[PDB]
Amino acid sequence: KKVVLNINTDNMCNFASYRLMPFSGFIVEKDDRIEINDKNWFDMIWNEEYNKMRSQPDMSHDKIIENIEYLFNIKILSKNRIKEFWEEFCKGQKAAIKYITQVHRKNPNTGRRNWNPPEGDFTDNEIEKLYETAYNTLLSLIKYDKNKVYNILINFNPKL
Amino acid sequence: VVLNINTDNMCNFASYRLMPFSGFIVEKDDRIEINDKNWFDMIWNEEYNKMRSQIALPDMSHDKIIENIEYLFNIKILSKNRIKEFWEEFCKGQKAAIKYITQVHRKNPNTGRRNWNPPEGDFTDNEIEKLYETAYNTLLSLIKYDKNKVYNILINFNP
Amino acid sequence: AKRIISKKIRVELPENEILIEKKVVLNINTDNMCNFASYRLMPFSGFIVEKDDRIEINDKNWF
Amino acid sequence: IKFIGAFLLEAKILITKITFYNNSSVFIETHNGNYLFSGDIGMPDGNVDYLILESTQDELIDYIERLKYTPYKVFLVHGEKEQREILAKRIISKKIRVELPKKVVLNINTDNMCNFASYRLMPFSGFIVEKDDRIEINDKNWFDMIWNEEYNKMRSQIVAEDFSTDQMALPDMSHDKIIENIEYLFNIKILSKNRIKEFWEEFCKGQKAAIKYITQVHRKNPNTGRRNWNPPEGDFTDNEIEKLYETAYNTLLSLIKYDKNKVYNILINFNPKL
Amino acid sequence: GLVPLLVKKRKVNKIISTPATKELCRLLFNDFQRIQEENNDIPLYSYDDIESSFEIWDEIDDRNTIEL
Amino acid sequence: KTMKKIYVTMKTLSPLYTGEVRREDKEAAQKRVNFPVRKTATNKVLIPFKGALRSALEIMLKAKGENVCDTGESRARPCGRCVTCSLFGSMGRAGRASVDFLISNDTKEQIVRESTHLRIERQTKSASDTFKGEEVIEGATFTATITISNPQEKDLSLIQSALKFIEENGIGGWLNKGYGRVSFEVKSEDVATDRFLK
Amino acid sequence: AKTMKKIYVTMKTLSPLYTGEVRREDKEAAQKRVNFPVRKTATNKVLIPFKGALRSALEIMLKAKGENVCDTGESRARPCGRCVTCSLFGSMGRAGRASVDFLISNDTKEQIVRESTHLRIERQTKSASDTFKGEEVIEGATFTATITISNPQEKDLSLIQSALKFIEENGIGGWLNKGYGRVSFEVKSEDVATDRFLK
Amino acid sequence: AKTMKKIYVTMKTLSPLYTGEVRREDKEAAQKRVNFPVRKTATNKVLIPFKGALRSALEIMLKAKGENVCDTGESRARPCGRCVTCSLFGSMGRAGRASVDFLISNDTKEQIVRESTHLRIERQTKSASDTFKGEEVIEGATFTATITISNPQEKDLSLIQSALKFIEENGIGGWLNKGYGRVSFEVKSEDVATDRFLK
Ligand SMILES: [Zn+2]
Ligand SMILES: [Zn+2]
Ligand SMILES: [Zn+2]
Repeated sequence: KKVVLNINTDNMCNFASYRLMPFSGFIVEKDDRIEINDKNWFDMIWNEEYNKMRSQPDMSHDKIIENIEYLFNIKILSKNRIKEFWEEFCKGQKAAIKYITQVHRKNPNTGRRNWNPPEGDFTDNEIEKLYETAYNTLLSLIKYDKNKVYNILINFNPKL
Repeated sequence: VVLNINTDNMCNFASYRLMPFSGFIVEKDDRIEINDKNWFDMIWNEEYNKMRSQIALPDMSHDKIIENIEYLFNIKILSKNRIKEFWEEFCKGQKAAIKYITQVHRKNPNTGRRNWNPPEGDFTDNEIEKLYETAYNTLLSLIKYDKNKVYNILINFNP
Repeated sequence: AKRIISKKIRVELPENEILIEKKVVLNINTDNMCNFASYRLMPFSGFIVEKDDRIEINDKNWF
Repeated sequence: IKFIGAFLLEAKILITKITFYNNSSVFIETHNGNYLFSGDIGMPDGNVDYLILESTQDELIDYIERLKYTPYKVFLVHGEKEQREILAKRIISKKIRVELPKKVVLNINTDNMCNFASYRLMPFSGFIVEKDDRIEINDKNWFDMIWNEEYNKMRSQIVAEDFSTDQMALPDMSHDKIIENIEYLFNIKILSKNRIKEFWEEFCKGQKAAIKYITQVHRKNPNTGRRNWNPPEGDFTDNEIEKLYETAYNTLLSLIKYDKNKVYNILINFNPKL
Repeated sequence: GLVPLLVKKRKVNKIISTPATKELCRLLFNDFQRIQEENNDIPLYSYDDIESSFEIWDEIDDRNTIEL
Repeated sequence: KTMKKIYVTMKTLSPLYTGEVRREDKEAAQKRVNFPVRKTATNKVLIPFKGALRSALEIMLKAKGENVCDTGESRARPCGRCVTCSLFGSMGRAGRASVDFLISNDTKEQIVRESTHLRIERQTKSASDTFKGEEVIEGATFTATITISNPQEKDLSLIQSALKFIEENGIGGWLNKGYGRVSFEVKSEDVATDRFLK
Repeated sequence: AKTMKKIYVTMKTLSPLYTGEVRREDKEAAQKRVNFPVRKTATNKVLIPFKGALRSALEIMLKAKGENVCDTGESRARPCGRCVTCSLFGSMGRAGRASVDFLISNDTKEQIVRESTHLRIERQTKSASDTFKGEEVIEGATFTATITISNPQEKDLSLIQSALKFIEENGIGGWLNKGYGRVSFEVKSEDVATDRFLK
Repeated sequence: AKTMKKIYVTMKTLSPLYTGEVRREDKEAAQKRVNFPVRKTATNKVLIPFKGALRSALEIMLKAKGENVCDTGESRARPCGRCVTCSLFGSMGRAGRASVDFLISNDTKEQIVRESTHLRIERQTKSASDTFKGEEVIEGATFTATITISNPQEKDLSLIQSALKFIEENGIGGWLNKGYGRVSFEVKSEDVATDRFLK
């Protein structure tokens, strides 16, 4: 039967000799309290419940160097790409294949891959061939060893 | 503080019980009354007449209302446009809503017709006017209820 | 035109400027406002008075 | 002018072809009228428009009745509540307007009137809204309008029985049949990324909300005869399109029975974001 | 004397006058067009223009404030 | 590069009706009229024009055997490999022709008149229903511009053929009853895209 | 520099204007009533994105004149840095000198924004096969912006005013092929000093 | 010295505001949903860096005016320790005198920050070529900082207010060339003594 008012009662006007304010909120009921909580409370509770539901091949050793040099020069493989590739490589080897498939995944509705577009005047088949070259080059790198994957990716992204 | 609001229409979101509200927090003598939109309309008329001065609805049960509304929505007397306009005039007030339903149900003495949509299906004239009077009585009996219950009744026939 | 000038009134004969601006003063307290539906609103009960060059909204105390 | 004391004008002359004349008075000509701050007296032989005249009697009327082109308004200053009033009454008798001394205020209300005590007035109870550049004065029908807006938004925010554990009798078909059907209904454009995403959104808010969503997309309207599915992409016949829509209904309703992890792991192979 | 010409060029949207001005102009305009044709001077407007002028003619009397 | 600028001028040869789309204007007018006209806030009359040209060329080119899709059937996805999808648009690649709304050259109070329509019973010959609706007068002039961005050759010809189709069938609504019979006049020019650069 | 060009733009809609909602919470809390919300401020005005329209206008115009302007419209394009659009609106290294505001309206969304009903009509039944609702800004509604060039070159008003005629003949945002977004621009330019607040 | 000028700044967003997330953990855990998260606290309030905006405003305006100020914005550019921005905001030797706090919002992320769709539209085919999600602070959010000048050498409040007028015209945060970050400051200064807390 106890009523608690959780709306700020400061910005209150005066009409008909009565102090009043139009409030826009939610009456909430518990086992001991009937409270009046604002829209902000309902946003907090909604995001809390939604978060509760949410909380339930083979190439050469120099061919790969020339390929990554070319794809770094034409700006399709970049330091960001190499950093994310090394982060997924530290997570394992299947995850690197998963990341590389997700980047190379051509969306069937737009016909686009998440790679960076190349610099220079290239035909569309040439751009698709460079996309395939990036996919095959990094997929071939997932089959090498860790120290070697470090030694090839360094000279391109020295931070990682 | 005092609640002058019917605590019905309480839903169940998560493990909490809620009701969406829109009203006025009046304060007087630490009573701090959480009133509704209906107190303020009265209080507005009080001040409007104060400034400008110095110069029985039939009780049908809820199930009967739902059954008659379901039949009259299927013989196409109560249409979606009709339910929407009744909702607008109910929002404007109970007197405006009685005025709207009286306007729709009024048999013009010259033409012999009413502003309801005609019943779809084969009937007789006496049956057709009985269905019209059922529409009048059901909507007038809907005016008797509160805004939340009228909304919950009419939202299952015109979303 | 000469006789109207003699009666002290300005004449513009059709061979030839104060900015009159009817204003609307508010004259009611605006400190205690509230927000309901993204509108800074305030209920008042008052009197609209129509003066010359000036339409004043004036509270009950004025009346 | 701004009657601070000490007056002001707009340059912010604190009291423009100005010229002084003995007050025994400043003549500030502007393009917006030729002001004349008379000062104290105890006169320009030209166009006056505004005569800021300090009242502190018959001598003031004499002063006024020697200015060619009698002034439009005469701001009365430097007097008490009665003095500036009695001089004002005398000047109104000589057919000259007196004036006894931000955000625009835009009144949006009616124009009924009265002739009350020589003060044309009208009773109004209303609201005063303050937009950035203005303070509108509007009637109660505006308040009813914004109340219908907030009610018809506030009742569309808790759909009830949402995010809550309860309850069904939903159909049954294997995980491999659900996968096959969702694959077919994603190739033909019936189940889309937006449809799968909104189904997951209404599935997180309970099984009941997902049932309501799916029976809202499968409801053949009795008037038009159009279910709210996206139409299939191909050359299917009308009976086949009906069967494909029914398969979509049964597949999604059967997926509601499976637990949330299985629904997620089925529906992120067709729409990666939920 | 120039209202039906403004109706012809479609530059006027309302024509407010007193009721007696409306009824008198429904004699003056017809008489002007009659004179214009009978004096064999290219008619300044037509009878159609007069009729359309009275189609867009509202009337208000003395001491009645219209808010437009 | 260039652009085609087809200026169209439309004179109504019949009473015209296009229903008001705006809900607030329809509610405010629907206390007096039962069928308001689509009116601008500048008190001019606004007819939709892209859908008429697109529907005209779709119905026409489906009869010539040309591969044109249907964007009028319910939630149909446009193809993208058709002349109508080039000149009016597809899901990806917008339409090259920006078709403007047919705005009147005159105001609401000069070209729009309230009209009374009836429903006569077939056996007592008496008015059963009466409904007031607004209609645009015969003689009202509506001007639109068509702005083809990447101009091809047959675009002006197909737009003119669509305009002849709308000249026969109609613009707006109530077309079965004789409403919307209009005449179109065309003045096209090939302007440079860089013609605003000084 | 010691000067800054301030172009004060005033735009008036001559056709219904639609620029759709970008805020996903606001779009998902307005697609309960209107299928095409307009993008609005939280102060209940109407935003229109202006810079990209100006950049697109000058890019289309100056690629047709024969200048060396790059395309920043194609997917993940690198702005070169050595054209006038890259000087005015921005490269990867440098930022653009022109700081284009949004076109925020002067009025709120109850005096300018109306809900309309658009259709899709079957061609062999001449009747509605789809109905949707949309929000739109009325004709004769006034929006305001201020482009602010920081290192003012000479051909920097005559380019921003030549784009503003291109956004008069084409449109500013939204369904520009149906007829929406036809507007008129009015420019009152001014070259203030940079130190005009210091004094 | 013996007194401290306590400037109290209150800022209202007149346009969408964006300042990017600096925290790598918070950014990378947001790239799943939003490509451009905003700078947020772990108290779910929004931080905006303020000092550098004030120093950039005063250095640009004071270089323009003709006063001698250092450019602490170039690569390998040291402060002077003789300029007035080197006295107010600091050098590599002497500390700054104004301790400019962050512009911390008065609300939480759930009430001011919305995800928003942003586009890159091809200039020829007038269709979207890229889509991305950004976070943005809504219009009408109020942020509060506190500048505190020690040794209050007079002309401080005038310089700070002139810099706030520059930031009001130009913007604070990111995407300042597209219409983002347009603000309105509200100064409420004071001169409370250093010894104030001593009971
Ligand atoms: Zn097509
Ligand atoms: Zn460039
Ligand atoms: Zn320095």
